[PDB]
Amino acid sequence: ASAAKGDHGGTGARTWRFLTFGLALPSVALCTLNSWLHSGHRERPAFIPYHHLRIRTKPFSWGDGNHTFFHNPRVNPLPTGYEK
Amino acid sequence: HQTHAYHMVNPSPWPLTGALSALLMTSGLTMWFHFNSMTLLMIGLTTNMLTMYQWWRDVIRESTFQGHHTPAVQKGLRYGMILFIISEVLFFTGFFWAFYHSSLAPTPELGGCWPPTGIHPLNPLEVPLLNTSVLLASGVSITWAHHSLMEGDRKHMLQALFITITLGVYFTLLQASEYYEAPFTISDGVYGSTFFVATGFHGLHVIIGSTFLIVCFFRQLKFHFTSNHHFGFEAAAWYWHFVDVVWLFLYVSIYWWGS
Amino acid sequence: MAYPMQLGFQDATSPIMEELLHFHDHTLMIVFLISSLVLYIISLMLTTKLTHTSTMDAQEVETIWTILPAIILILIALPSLRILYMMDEINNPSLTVKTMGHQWYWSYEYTDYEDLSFDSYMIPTSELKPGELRLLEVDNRVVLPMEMTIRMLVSSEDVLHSWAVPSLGLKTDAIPGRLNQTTLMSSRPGLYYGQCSEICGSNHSFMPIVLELVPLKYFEKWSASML
Amino acid sequence: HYEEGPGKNIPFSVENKWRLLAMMTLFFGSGFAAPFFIVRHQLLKK
Amino acid sequence: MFINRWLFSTNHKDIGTLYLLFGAWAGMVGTALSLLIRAELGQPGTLLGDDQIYNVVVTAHAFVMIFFMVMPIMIGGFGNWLVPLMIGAPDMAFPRMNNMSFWLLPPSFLLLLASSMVEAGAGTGWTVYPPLAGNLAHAGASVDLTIFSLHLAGVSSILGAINFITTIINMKPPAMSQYQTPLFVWSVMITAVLLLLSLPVLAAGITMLLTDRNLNTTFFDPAGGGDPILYQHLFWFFGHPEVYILILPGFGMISHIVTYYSGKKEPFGYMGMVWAMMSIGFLGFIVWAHHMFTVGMDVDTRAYFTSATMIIAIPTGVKVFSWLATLHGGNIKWSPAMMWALGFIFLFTVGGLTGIVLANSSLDIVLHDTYYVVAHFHYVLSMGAVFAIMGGFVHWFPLFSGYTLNDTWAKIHFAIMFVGVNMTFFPQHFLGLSGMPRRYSDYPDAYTMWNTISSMGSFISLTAVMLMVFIIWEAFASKREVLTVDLTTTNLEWLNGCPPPYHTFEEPTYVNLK
Amino acid sequence: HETDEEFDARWVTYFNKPDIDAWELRKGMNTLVGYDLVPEPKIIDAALRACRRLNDFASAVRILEVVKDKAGPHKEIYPYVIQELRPTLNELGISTPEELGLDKV
Amino acid sequence: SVVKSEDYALPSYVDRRDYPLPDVAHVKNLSASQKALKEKEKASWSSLSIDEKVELYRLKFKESFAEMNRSTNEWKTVVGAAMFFIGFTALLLIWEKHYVYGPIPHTFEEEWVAKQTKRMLDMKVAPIQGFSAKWDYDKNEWKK
Amino acid sequence: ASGGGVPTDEEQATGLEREVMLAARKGQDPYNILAPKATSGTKEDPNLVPSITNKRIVGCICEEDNSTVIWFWLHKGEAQRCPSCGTHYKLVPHQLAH
Amino acid sequence: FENRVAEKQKLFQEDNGLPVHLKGGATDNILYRVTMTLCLGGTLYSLYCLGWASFPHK
Amino acid sequence: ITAKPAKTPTSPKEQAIGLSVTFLSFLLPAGWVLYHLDNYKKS
Amino acid sequence: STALAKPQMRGLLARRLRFHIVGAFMVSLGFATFYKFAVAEKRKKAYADFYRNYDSMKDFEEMRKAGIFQSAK
Amino acid sequence: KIKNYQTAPFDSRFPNQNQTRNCWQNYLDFHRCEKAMTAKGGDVSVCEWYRRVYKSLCPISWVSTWDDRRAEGTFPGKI
Amino acid sequence: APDFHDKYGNAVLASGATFCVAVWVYMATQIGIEWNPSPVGRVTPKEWR
Ligand code: HEA
Ligand code: HEA
Ligand SMILES: CCCCC/C=C/C/C=C\C/C=C\C/C=C\CCCC(=O)O[C@H](COC(=O)CCCCCCCCCCCCCCCCC)COP(=O)(O)OCCN
Ligand SMILES: CCCCCC/C=C/CCCCCCCCCC(=O)O[C@H](COC(=O)CCCCCCCCCCCCCCC)COP(=O)(O)OC[C@@H](O)CO
Ligand SMILES: CCCCCCCCCCO[C@@H]1O[C@H](CO)[C@@H](O[C@H]2O[C@H](CO)[C@@H](O)[C@H](O)[C@H]2O)[C@H](O)[C@H]1O
Ligand code: CUA
Ligand SMILES: [Cu+2]
Ligand SMILES: [Mg+2]
Ligand code: NA
Ligand SMILES: [Zn+2]
Repeated sequence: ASAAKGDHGGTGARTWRFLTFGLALPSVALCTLNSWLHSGHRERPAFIPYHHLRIRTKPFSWGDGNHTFFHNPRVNPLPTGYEK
Repeated sequence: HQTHAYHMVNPSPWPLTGALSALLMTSGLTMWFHFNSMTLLMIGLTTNMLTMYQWWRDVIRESTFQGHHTPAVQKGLRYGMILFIISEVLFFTGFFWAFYHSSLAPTPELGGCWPPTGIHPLNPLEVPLLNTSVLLASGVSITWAHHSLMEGDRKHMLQALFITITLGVYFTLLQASEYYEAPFTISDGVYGSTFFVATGFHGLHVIIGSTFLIVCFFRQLKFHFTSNHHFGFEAAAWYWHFVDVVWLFLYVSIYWWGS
Repeated sequence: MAYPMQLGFQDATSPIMEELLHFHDHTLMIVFLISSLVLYIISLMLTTKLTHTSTMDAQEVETIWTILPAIILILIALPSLRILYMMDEINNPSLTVKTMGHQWYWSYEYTDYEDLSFDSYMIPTSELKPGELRLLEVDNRVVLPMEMTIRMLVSSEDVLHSWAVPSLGLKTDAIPGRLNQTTLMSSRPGLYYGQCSEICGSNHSFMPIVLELVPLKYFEKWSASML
Repeated sequence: HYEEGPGKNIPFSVENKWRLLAMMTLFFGSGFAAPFFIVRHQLLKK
Repeated sequence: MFINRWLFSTNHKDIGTLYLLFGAWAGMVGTALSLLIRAELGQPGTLLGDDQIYNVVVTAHAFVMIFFMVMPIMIGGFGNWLVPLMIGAPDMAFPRMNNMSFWLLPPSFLLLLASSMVEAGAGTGWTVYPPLAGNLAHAGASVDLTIFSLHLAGVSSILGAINFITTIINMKPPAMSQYQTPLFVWSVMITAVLLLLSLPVLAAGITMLLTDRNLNTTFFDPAGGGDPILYQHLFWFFGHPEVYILILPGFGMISHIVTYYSGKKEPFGYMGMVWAMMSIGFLGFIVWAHHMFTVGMDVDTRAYFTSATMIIAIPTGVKVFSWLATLHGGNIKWSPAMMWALGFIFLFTVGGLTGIVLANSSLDIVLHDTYYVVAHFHYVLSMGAVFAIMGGFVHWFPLFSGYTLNDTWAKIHFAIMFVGVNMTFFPQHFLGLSGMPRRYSDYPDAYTMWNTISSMGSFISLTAVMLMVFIIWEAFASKREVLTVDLTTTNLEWLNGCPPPYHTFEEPTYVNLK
Repeated sequence: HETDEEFDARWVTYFNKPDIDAWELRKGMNTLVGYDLVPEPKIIDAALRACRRLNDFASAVRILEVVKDKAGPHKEIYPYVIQELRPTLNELGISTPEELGLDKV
Repeated sequence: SVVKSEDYALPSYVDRRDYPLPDVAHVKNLSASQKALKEKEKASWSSLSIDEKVELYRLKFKESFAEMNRSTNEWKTVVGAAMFFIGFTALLLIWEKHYVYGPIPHTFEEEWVAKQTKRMLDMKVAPIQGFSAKWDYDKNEWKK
Repeated sequence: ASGGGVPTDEEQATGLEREVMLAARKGQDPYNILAPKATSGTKEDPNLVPSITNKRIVGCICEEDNSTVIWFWLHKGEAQRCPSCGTHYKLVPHQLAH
Repeated sequence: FENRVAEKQKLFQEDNGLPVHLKGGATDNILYRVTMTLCLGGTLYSLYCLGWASFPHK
Repeated sequence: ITAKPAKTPTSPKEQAIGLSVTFLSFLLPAGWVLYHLDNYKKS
Repeated sequence: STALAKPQMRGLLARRLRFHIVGAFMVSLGFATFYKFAVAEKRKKAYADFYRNYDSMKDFEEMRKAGIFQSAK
Repeated sequence: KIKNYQTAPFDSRFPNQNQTRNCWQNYLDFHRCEKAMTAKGGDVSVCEWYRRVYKSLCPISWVSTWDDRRAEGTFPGKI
Repeated sequence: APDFHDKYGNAVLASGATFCVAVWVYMATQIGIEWNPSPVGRVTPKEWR
């Protein structure tokens, strides 16, 4: 339960810098590439006015009361469907 | 003259201003939710920030500049930080209990399934996996910073701490983008509720932890920390590891198992 | 129903409530004996000028006062759990009745055969017929066949309520989105009263339950006449 | 520094027992009266 | 100087005094609310003519007594005065954060008063269950002000728990182990651990209630896939630890009082007392669903919660019998504080036993949401807390103030209160067994006799509370200054005189390790 | 923990120490009256003679009072102990509390 | 004699029957005749008079056991005053009934109760023990 | 890699923290961080109790593992005895600081 | 930059009787007055808001 | 406990005044509200 | 002039405790027999006697003739 | 076979106090059966057991709302 | 010297008891409180239908 690395004898700053630049930041760079390759907008699904979604029991305290705080017109329909 | 090692604190106005800031924030949220006005809330947020700034400023004055943090005082502050983190763990435990309650027993209104009918979860292998690598990496770089500081290496402490902060900011910006791009919202039933309230309080804690690391960065630029005495840095690192571990549990529970 | 100056439980209408009565008698005897023993030992400790103020060794007497309470707890828990699982045992009902809580009245649905449903409201005090009970009568009683196992299903169409009939030993919360099941069997005909038992707002005090237990043939004809 | 000793380690004066009686009367009496005036207030609204 | 001392305090004794004053004022509010409850019920029919107001009075009664009277007096008041003195510490670990725990409470109380003044109040019960507490059945600001009142009280107590745990672990003399600290200090440490773990779960649940009411979440709303029963689990996961939080400092004070007025150097069975409080604290986290036996719970879960609940009687009995064993052989001083403590032992025992009745879920089906539960907890909680508070207050008033009470008046006060609380609550057992629901503004006529008697009892305790205020006035009016206190060799908090100087233990105690 | 006679003998030895000091006299008596017993006459005798070596008449009388107090409602014990002590009381000129009027309220 | 507040850290005098020999003498300062009395105490106590012996006792101690253990009449004051204040409470309840409470519901009228009682017996309320069990349906009267 | 620039406690500790550090270096405990070790506690070998004033509270744990601590003021002058176990303590006033 | 901690240690240890929250100099007093004024003024305003919200309006 | 005699003794008459004032401070405002309940409910 | 006999002088509190705890136990056992006879068994016999010859249809007919039911005249 | 329906029998799939899922499952089963029998021909009469069971157990308002949502195209279960 | 209790205890006990019984009996019986005791042995049942 310790990966396949293995370099001790008096832990220190030099080893944790080695891990930072040799394992941790390369992994971030790999996941960044993976993410940037699967990016791009996907086709939004048909709108269906499901009653368990788009809940409105009280108007929101901003805007017109009917838009969520990080409303994205492209992918977040209102209770009455997508905005034009 | 005392002959114990503990700190008798000068009489202070910040407890009262912090309490009044809490009154103004809460009455302010009430005014915003029910009386269409942000005024009280803005005043309360401002006085809260002023209180935090002057209070922790004074703690730096009492310790770096006046010498009151003997080993006994520092040990108390270690216990205090550990106990504070434990209370924050239990706060998150309440939101995880809500998530598992709703997802392990999906009601008919959802379609009787999880994720609910009509919910299209984010792909956990895209930006959520990137966010995981980013916070895990920041736990490695903050450990490098801690060892550099203990070994008396100013430049590499600053480099490693800057990288840690940069990753915290990267996470925050990625999560903000994910919030904007998500096709479901907080109003999308219990899926949106659990998703945004649990990840949203976690995001708040990333912002708090990042701010705390930034405070440590500037104190380090100003030579406050010695190679053996730097509890503010240790507390910020403990808090940062807490934020990282809460993220791993959100990733596994909500993003992966809950997809 | 309760009667004036009543000290204990209503008389049992159902076998399960009779079991509860005997279990309560058993447990109350224990409660009385322990509360009296503590009061008596207090008085014993406080009624002598003799003293002994040096350190007293504890571990011997702490065996007695953990083991004997554990034994007492076991003697409560054994019949307690027997009744719990007897309650839960399979009964095979011959009728299902639903009740829905509302602010502030109950509705009932008998939909095994025909679509029968109705609302049940408290009789206002100013409209009580002579000899009727203030706050307990309803306009439309829950008529049920006596001597028969009935499945009650309990829910709500607004806030929480709770459907209770003390003399049958029944209390089942009424929760929107949830269908809670309990079983009911009256050994006798008659009128059996209960009251909403989860605070549900301004008129929580004023939405009672009245069961009317009669022979099957009367229940059948009543049901048909209520369609 | 601060005053120490009986009567001095409290945020209210006990130098005059009748002024104290008034102050204690106002203090405990205002807390006891408040719920009665909250009820009156809610009754008068509707 | 006045502002620096009393608004900018960093002193554990002055902060303790602030809490005792706040808690006594809250007690007046909570008592007035209780008299309105009993006035509505003292004859059949309607008094207020407005049951939403009745429900608001009941709700506010409980929040005031729990969060503004008992916890501030026990933990803020006796805890801050006594804990640093009993371990020879020069103050709390975080003396300035301690002052914020105090000053969050007046705003918290202001929010609760605000909730009752706006709209029609929060007529919810102190449980605040949805959907009654949601934005359709309680539209408007009242329930949100209640939620925010609880948030501030919760922050006050979480920070206070951090303070107490840190102080007790870290600031004892170096030779003093945890098994050489007095029982009241143990009782505060354990209460603080319970607060630290339980209050964040309440904060999560009431925050989810706040967002269902204002942000269109649906944690508790079946229309979105939510569940009202989830709120009940989160509330009572806090709420059962909370009832032990309300009594544990009381147990600690009772141990000291019974030891002192028995003329003993020590309580009987110290390590058993420590074990018992730790065991009660631990078991107090695994029993909460006995507040939910009628919600539609599976039989095997009912059997588990029945059984785990009953086991708490074992450590609790060790404490009761150990208090009796402390009296045994004592040179008994029949002081007023001793009378409070002996009233506590008996009344707590009665209440705890009716709790064991309720633990049996089969009987709880018939007793839940009736006056039997109200009778249970006004014995074990309301009388338990109030009698331990009055015992501690009478016993330590000369330490805090430097002046003595009139002991004859204090015994008269005890006698009146003992009659009053028992007349008030004992008949409520009959009302519950015979099926009267709680949270009702009126009752079927059969229940009239015991409701009448109960409400007459409530006025007797009112007379006792008025007399208590007079007795405190008379002590400060007459100024009998303390001279000699017995048994200081085993009661360290008295050894610096009465009142102790502003700074104590500037030179720490000397304790050898042998 | 030991036999009655061994307990008594340790206490007799305690008070018979020739150069017992005032502090030890008081420690001894204040410790002894914590036990569940009225001290045997032979213990009281040794304590009274310690009072004599310490030129403390008043504490000798007080010790007689605490024997009567430790007997509680057993009114037969104190006159028995005084009876057994009379030769020592006479030898040392110790008056009983009763002879001094110190039993009056 | 005079105990002062500033003496709180010094060994003190107490009269307690479980602490018979306190840490200090009741009287510390001696007059000329009291000094001579303490010198005489070094000789045979048989040569002390009763009054001298009492005086030596009262220099050492404040109260005797009989004095410090005396019973008092305080219980009469306590019980009597408690009953006065409980009596005063009934005045408050009288005031409340007169000025606060209006009439109770019409279901408490005698005729209503008599009819309601008959209907309770007709529906056999609590027929095993509680209520109708006490009615004799054969004799049409309450059982004796 | 490596490098300096981080102050040490020796360089930059101040105030009471620095007093405690310098005293510890000399094996001294003016701020009472350590538990004192008992002597045999006889009248010839009393426990020596430092103080900056002429009285200090002693807590005596008379026997190992007693839970009850016996507290009393120890005054300058002749050794005093614990009222429970009799072991002796003698105040050694003053010094420590200026 | 440069390690100026010793200069701040001298400033905050000066024997001038000032409490720590004012010991940095005149800007501490300004910031304190701003904070306390906003707090007390905000609290008075919250009380006005309570008075307004305590009664029905159209 | 022992204590000094009162520095400012409160005589029986003075106690009767303090007691009566204390009781009136609790009873008069609440009594006024409860006496006028009808006046409030009919508004 | 008769000497007094030596009375018991040791363990008087413990001896009192033992005697009355035994007495407490005996009383508790006595109350338990009274309570089982006066309450628990009384209730068992009352329900058993009630139901031994109980005729539910006869009880219904009595109630019906008294006019108590909505569903039966 | 085995008719004379009185009420819905005990169902070991749903043995506990909460019977929501029993109502829900039988409502789904009836409507899935009905859809199947309508498309490929046949008679809904073979779906009758599910019909009687969900009618016995389900609150009228639940059935009504679910029916309305099937007609609207917003029913979230699979049929 | 006799204290307050020696001088006045007898009168406080006697007067307080006499006052308490008199005012509770008056409250209980003379001002119209309806205690609603059991009808058993007290009420003659009357036809209602
Ligand atoms: C001081 C606060 C306090 C304390 C300490 C307790 C202690 C206990 N309580 Fe109580 N309780 C409340 C305050 C408290 N409670 C409150 C406020 C509520 C309701 C809140 C609401 O709904 O608003 C409540 C509700 C409540 C319920 C839910 C009832 C319902 O709503 O239907 C239950 C159920 O099991 C319960 C049980 C117990 C038990 C078993 C104990 C045990 O810890 C008691 C153990 C003590 C003893 C048993 C006595 C001493 C023991 C001996 C002498 C030994 C020998 C005894 C035996 C062998 C039995 N409590
Ligand atoms: C600590 C908790 C506490 C206390 C002390 C009390 C005290 C009292 N309560 Fe209680 N009560 C609750 C907690 C408490 N209550 C709770 C949790 C509920 C449930 C609410 C709900 O249903 O949601 C409740 C509900 C409740 C009801 C049921 C309402 C209903 O179901 O409709 C009743 C009815 O009689 C009642 C009456 C009283 C009375 C008459 C008193 C007292 O008048 C009795 C006498 C006691 C006092 C007068 C205390 C005075 C103390 C001080 C003045 C402090 C002094 C300070 C110092 C010395 C420093 N209460
Ligand atoms: C991304 C970075 C943004 C800048 C930094 C912001 C920090 C905010 C931190 C505090 C958050 C605290 C409360 C959290 C409540 C919910 C917010 C959840 C996270 C979030 O931001 O949720 C989003 C906004 O939601 C929303 O309502 C936003 C609602 C805004 C009001 C939030 C605060 C409401 C009151 C909270 C009271 C909390 C009390 C806590 C007490 C704790 C114990 C003392 C979701 O956007 P959406 O448009 O629905 O969906 C995306 C669709 N494309
Ligand atoms: C973007 C703006 C966001 C605004 C809102 C959130 C604001 C919070 C900002 C984040 C927190 C900043 C905390 C700064 C603390 C600075 C003071 C400090 O770090 O003080 C240290 C002590 O630690 C101490 O008190 C440690 C004290 C505890 C600090 C805990 C901080 C985390 C908790 C914050 C609140 C979270 C609330 C969450 C609610 C959901 C000083 O001791 P040392 O470091 O050893 O130095 C001495 C040596 O120099 C001697 O040689
Ligand atoms: C539950 C807590 C309280 C319980 C018990 C309260 C006991 C009451 C004490 C007296 O209260 C006063 O009673 C007066 C009547 O006796 C009222 O005067 C009222 O009635 C008088 C005539 O009866 C008029 O002269 C006044 O103007 C009119 O205000 C008066 O306002 C009220 O202060
Ligand atoms: Cu419906 Cu309470
Ligand atoms: Cu509980
Ligand atoms: Mg309930
Ligand atoms: Na009423
Ligand atoms: Zn010792």
